[PDB]
Amino acid sequence: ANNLLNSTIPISLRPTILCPWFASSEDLRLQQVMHLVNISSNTAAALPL
Amino acid sequence: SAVAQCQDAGFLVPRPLDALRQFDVTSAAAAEIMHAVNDAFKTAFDLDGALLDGLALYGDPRIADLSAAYLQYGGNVVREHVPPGPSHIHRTLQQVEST
Amino acid sequence: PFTRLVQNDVITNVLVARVDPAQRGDAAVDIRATHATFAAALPVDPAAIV
Amino acid sequence: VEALSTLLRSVTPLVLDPTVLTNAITTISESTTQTISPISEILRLLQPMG
Amino acid sequence: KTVLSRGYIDNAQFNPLALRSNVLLMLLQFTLSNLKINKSSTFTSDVTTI
Amino acid sequence: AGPMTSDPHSPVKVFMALANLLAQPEPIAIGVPGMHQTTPASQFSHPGVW
Amino acid sequence: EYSQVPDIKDPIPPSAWTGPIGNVRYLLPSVQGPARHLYDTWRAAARQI
Amino acid sequence: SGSTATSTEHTANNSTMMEYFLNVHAPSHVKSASLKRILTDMTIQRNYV
Amino acid sequence: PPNRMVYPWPNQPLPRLTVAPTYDSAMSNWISTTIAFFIRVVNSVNMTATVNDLTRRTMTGVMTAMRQVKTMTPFYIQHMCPTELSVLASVTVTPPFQV
Amino acid sequence: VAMLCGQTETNLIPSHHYGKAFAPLFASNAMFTRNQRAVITREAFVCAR
Repeated sequence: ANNLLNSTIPISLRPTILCPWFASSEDLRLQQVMHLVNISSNTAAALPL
Repeated sequence: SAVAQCQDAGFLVPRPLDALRQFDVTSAAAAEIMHAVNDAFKTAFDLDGALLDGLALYGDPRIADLSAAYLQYGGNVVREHVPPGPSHIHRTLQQVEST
Repeated sequence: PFTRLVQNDVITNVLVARVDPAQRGDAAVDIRATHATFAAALPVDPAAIV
Repeated sequence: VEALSTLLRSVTPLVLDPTVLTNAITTISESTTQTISPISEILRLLQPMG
Repeated sequence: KTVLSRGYIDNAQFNPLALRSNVLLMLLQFTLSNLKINKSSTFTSDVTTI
Repeated sequence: AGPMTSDPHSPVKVFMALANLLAQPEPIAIGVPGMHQTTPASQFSHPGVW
Repeated sequence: EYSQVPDIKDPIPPSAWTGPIGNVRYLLPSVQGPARHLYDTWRAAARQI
Repeated sequence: SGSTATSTEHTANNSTMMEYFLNVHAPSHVKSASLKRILTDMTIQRNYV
Repeated sequence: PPNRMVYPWPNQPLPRLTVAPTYDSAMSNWISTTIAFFIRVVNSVNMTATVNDLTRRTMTGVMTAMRQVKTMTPFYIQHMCPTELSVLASVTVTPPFQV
Repeated sequence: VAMLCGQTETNLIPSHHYGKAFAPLFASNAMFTRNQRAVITREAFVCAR
């Protein structure tokens, strides 16, 4: 958010949390390319974006 | 990996099962294998949208590889490559095959 | 990249390839002959922009 | 020529199917009143000849 | 009989020439079917003689 | 409205738009043969025709 | 007047449609001919709308 | 088709089929070379209403 | 000469149907070079009178798509068709007539 | 079109397919009748000349 909506967390024990929510850029780069492969390269692809 | 192993020395993958016979290596077989894998993943993880599709658009997964580039009127090219990162399941599968 | 008035730097094509050209032996060929091309354009109106 | 051609078609393992070709092309073209003359020949090509 | 078998071999047969592919695909399903987490459960002491 | 668009050829199109109106009193040279100062400005869509 | 129904000399085969979207079916890309032309034209106009 | 509100749909389909006939079906099917020569270079926007 | 037949294309024995013979055939070379040539044709400066940028890319995309799609026809011509012609000529009632 | 769409079958064994397809071709006797007719042609030609 470009440092807008600054927020922070409390400071206490969080024993058993797990948040598998992330990936490397290569994953993102790969997915982006894959996304570009599964479209008709005419205007039909661009317009929704 | 799966498509390569059915081929003879395709890409640069390990081949633990190479002792087993595999006569047909036609592009049709490769497409069928890729569809099988694509369906398997969609089932296992309950995916919804298109996944791994479009690679068979030209109908020969045996040489499937991703790359992007743009060209300038001066004749210069960029030719950016997009290789996959390291994977866990792939390494796991090798142990299964070896076992 | 946004090029500006540099004739030699005008980007004519954005390309993507589904297969490795080296396997096909296309290693020495024009890039346009080996990669797919995007083609989409939107006809905006100057009056609204102004 | 006719007899030989019939024999060849009856004996070869080759299969002619313009499916993948149509799919690939249709990802680019569209049969609309605009951009029809540029692609008219392509439509003639892909027309089912029987 | 995952692949290369359906319309080609009898129900009672198996395709000896496509063995490596079918074996590989079977192992793949084996792998996917086990992608889980070994969650814990209730432990108790044993008060019996055993 | 020229700069607001992403088309690389927009500056030339802008320049030729005025050049069309001034073809009578103020002539200039057009490089590639077959193109004249009264050619519709929107046709200048190639880096080699600047 | 209303007892007339048109006679089509080459009906669209049932295998030319995709799976249903609740009521409608999209046209397979592999299908060509005048129907394809009609489909694209209306689709393009729908996009503009 | 009780009033002018129907003219739009029928006129649209009318134009579409005619255009496909002129540009695709007829050249692929007609025999006279002279007819092909004159049938080409013809479009609805300046040859049909 | 007797027991001989001429052929417009080069011919070779039937190899394993792997990737390399799929794309190395002379006919495939003819197709690849030809489409490559027409691509720089349509992109030539002279086409500007009709071909705007959008059309230029559109035509380019069509040609490259035609070039990329897999086809076994060239392989069949170079490695399988001569076999079929050879056997058929031995049984047709009218022997081949060639120059 | 034929040059560009060259699909092949899935389980293609050239030896099996060719042998299966060529076997009926040798059930004919036209090959021999051809020879006989040619021989008669020769004798007819020589005597006529």
